[PDB]
Amino acid sequence: MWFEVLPGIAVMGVCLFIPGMATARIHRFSNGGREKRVAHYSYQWYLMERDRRVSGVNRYYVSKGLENID
Amino acid sequence: SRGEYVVAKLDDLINWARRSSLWPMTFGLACCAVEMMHMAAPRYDMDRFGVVFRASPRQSDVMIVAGTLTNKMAPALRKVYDQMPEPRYVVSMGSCANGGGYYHYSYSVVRGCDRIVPVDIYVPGCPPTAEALLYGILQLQKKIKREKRLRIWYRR
Amino acid sequence: PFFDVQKKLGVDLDHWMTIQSAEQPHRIPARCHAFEKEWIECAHGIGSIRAEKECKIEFEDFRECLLRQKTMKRLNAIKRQRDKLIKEGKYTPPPHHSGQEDLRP
Amino acid sequence: MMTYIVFILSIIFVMGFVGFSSKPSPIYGGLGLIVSGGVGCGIVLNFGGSFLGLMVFLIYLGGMMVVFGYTTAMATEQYNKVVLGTFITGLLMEFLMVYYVLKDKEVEIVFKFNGMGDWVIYDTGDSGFFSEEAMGIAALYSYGTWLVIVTGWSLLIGVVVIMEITRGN
Amino acid sequence: MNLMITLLTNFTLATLLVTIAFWLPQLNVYSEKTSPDPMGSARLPFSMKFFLVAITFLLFDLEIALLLPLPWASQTTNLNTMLTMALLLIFLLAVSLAYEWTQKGLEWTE
Amino acid sequence: MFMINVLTLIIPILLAVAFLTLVERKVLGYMQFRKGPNVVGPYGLLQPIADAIKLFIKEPLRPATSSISMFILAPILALTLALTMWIPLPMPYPLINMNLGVLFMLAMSSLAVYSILWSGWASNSKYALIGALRAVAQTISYEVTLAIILLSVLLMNGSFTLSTLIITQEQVWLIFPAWPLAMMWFISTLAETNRAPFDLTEGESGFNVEYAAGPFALFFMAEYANIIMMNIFTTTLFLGAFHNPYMPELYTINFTIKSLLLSITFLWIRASYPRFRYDQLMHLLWKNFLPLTLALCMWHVSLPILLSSIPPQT
Amino acid sequence: YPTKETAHWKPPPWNDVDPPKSNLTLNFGPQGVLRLVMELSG
Amino acid sequence: VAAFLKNVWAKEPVLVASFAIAGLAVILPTLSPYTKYSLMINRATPYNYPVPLRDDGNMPDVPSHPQDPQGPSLEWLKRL
Amino acid sequence: MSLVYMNIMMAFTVSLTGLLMYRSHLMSSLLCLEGMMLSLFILATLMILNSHFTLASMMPIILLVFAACEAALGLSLLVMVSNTYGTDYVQNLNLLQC
Ligand code: SF4
Repeated sequence: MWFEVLPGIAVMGVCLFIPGMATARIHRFSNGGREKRVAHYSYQWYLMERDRRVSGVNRYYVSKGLENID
Repeated sequence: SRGEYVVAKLDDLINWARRSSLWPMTFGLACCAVEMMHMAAPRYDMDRFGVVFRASPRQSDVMIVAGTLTNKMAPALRKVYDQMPEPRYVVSMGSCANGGGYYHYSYSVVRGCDRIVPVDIYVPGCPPTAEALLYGILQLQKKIKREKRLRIWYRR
Repeated sequence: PFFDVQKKLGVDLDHWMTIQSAEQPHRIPARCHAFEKEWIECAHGIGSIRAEKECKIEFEDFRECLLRQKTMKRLNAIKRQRDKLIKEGKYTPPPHHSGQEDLRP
Repeated sequence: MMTYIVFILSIIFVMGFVGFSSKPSPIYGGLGLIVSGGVGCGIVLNFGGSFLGLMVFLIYLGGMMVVFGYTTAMATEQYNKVVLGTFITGLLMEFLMVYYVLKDKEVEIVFKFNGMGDWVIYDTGDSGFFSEEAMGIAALYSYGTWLVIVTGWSLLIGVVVIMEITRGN
Repeated sequence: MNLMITLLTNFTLATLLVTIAFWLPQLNVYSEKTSPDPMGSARLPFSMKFFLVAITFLLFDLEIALLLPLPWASQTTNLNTMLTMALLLIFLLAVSLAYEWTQKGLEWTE
Repeated sequence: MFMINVLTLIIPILLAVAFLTLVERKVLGYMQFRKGPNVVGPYGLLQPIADAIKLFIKEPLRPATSSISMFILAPILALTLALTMWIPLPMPYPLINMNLGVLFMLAMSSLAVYSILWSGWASNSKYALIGALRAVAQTISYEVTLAIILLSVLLMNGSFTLSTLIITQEQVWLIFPAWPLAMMWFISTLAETNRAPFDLTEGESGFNVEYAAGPFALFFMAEYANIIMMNIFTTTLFLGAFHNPYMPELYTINFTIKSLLLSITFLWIRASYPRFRYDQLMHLLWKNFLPLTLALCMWHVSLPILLSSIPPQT
Repeated sequence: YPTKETAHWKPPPWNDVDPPKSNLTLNFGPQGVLRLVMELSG
Repeated sequence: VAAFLKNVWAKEPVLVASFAIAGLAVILPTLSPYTKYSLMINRATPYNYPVPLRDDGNMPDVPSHPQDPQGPSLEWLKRL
Repeated sequence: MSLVYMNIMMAFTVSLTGLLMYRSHLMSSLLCLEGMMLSLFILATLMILNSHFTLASMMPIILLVFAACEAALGLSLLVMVSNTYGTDYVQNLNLLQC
């Protein structure tokens, strides 16, 4: 009866779940297993550029910890 | 050979696509239009076959002539048929569209709509029942199914 | 005629937007705050003729800050001479100008 | 060739102007103005003016040029040498400026123009935790009381004037 | 660079789809049609109401543009002046709407 | 790597709108005591494929257009502004993270009417031109009311960033402090996309009747993508979900369910009411919606000031 | 001082009002069935 | 007055509701005691750097350290 | 000065020459005028954002709105012309030669 419309809604729900999951997995994969950094203002971009310039890899997501000091 | 099989499968694919998505353009002339709308009713439900209800004449495939075609009306029907995209089919439903019916000997009635447009399926009745018109639509689907356009193109 | 209604009535309508070294939201400074400030404190109250003949140095400095004619002219000269010596083969770029510097921070 | 991106965009900008300075038809002139507006929004986007670029897209293109084309559709009923001639002429002079300023890096017509990229005159600092242009616009209510008053009175008077003069009686 | 790439991808997918839709059944062989709407011979008469609602939309859109930066402006230090100017802007918008209402401006396209 | 993200954004849009046509037919049919398509595939799952292959092999109309440039360009702009408009959507992370995503979407909403205008102009029939003018007027009027409602809701939010709407809705939904704005926003998005009971071209002519089967299909894809995205925008704006930074799939499933319910509500509204007249919907906007919009705009300007509830800029 | 060029120039009207120098008609075809000929004024 | 108000509540409820909301919005900030809290919340946000002052020798009110008791306090914002 | 200043000034110049030579219509001249206003907008905001003039960022929006309001007025006048001679041709606006 009324549940025969559910395969179409299931297909639509799969097709709408795909882009968000894909974007989250791509962001985690391309940024060292973490969230993509949000740079909405110039200060956050300055911090991101400082991490990229301090990593030694030219990758901002390789975070240098306390082992890199004397 | 390979090419004959390829064009046979392609012809089957396009035949299924054309026959499973028929969009009809009815002609609400007379009694047979009321019986057509009774076929579109929830009991018989043309829409479950992919046959939509009241499609526009500018995008429709099949024209259903349901009613009596008079002398004052036939040029409009021919204009509508000429402004329809190919591939197109015409279904004559009821006795009036087939051979005039009750008003065959009238001075102002076209004795059959086959004098104006070429007709593929003739549905007899006065009015033919909604099951009869649905059976005619299914028979038109069978007629579309056994088309051989690509086989003729490859053979020529 | 210029009827100074604002100065007679003591109201402020458009003086906050006239110049560039004025009070700004969040005290954001412009790129030529000091030059225009120096030009304004020169030319205050000495008249237009004395302003245009007495501190032309400050106005030239402010215009140079504003449009940067001489700066990009010097940059054009440096880049043109560098390209000419690169074509003539007597000059090469150092490694720190090529992208292997491992910069400061 | 990437570093000249704004300059490259600017070429399309003036090219779009020759799209409607020749005046081929109001529909094609409107299309050229739409292309020029999008290109100018991109130009101001590359300078940090995001709110002003979206002002260009929201108010110029989607607000005013829509009304211009909407009134165009009520005239110039649907169905030249001079249009193509001045288009070719303007394109030829425009590429002459491009070639000259890319050749000798310093030209003049009325003012002295430099042939370097647009990236040189940029600022090396950081604005902090805010966008300077955003707070500059946001100071419309805190500082621009008089400007708000005269603009609102102008818009109200414009509404009155518009509905008055088209009455015809 | 990401936004330009996305815009170019959307644009090129759109023109690929338009070219496919406009040219794929063109290679089929069919029969042509003659060169021949209720108002074919009649000219289009002008209507003042559509132009009036167009200009009304334009003026309200301009006042919307003036009213837009309120989320940024709410973080100010002159809160009384900001509140007064915002309320004055919306009040002038409502006054323009009411004056258009009273003078039969919204007639037959209400 | 980024182009993979773009493709995984844009191809499910086309799949979703094809199966939205299927879901519309099935749900509409079951609401009027019959069935939808269940013959072509198993429960009609092969119906959109058959419709697409049928529509792409039909003979093109080839109308006698006054201009061919506008005739080509209207589907171009329609599809481009249908697909570009999905990118700043925070699901829960956007494809392009922008500071002014709401303003971006409003700009493309204002820009989308040129497809209607150029389609009306390119057709040689002047009746299609009249219908296009009426559709353009309706779209720009509801654009005005959309802009004011969005301004008030974002003034509650405090910034134009679309991802901040998830943060500002962590405790409670925004349908609780802004339900009149929610109702009027829903009706305005209904009337924006020429959705029932606000469509006029179907009733007594269309602007896109002169287009071929292919371009009509592309216009259909653009319109249905706009419908789905508008429902997603309403879900993000008013009915935000719980977001866990370690499991984004929770937010994805939650807002997917909510936007599916809102799209089903769109189809449900389509099969319940008679069509509005043109002057009646003008009366609904300019004499009913707009005064309440201005009053609620004043209320939402003044409310955070008097409650010490001003949201942060960042 | 009339010349050859300004020989056809007429004086303006005394009230400065010039002479002012239609109803739309539609034909809805048979596309039950009915043909309507309508005369509108907007 | 009461007959007129009931009449417009009978004919035009939308305009009555809009005018009531607008009047509430225009008279309520002048009566709510929380506007000053908004003012000093907007004042206390540190957008810029608090640049230190040179110690001339007599400034008892200004602090010498961030954790010193001098300077403004923020317990009211912590509690509210 | 910069290259984009030359390009924007040239755009303003060609739109001015487009305005000053009427071809047949008046809508085309109105479009040329709005092109001039757009070039003024772009030049002003480029100069303002280059020099970090903070308060002056409030200005070009006004430069839009006022001029945009003027555009609406112009459209109305065109419609009045279209109500008299049935077309927006400029060669009908010569009733005041005598
Ligand atoms: S065939 Fe019979 S039922 Fe059908 S239209 Fe003719 S008279 Fe009516």
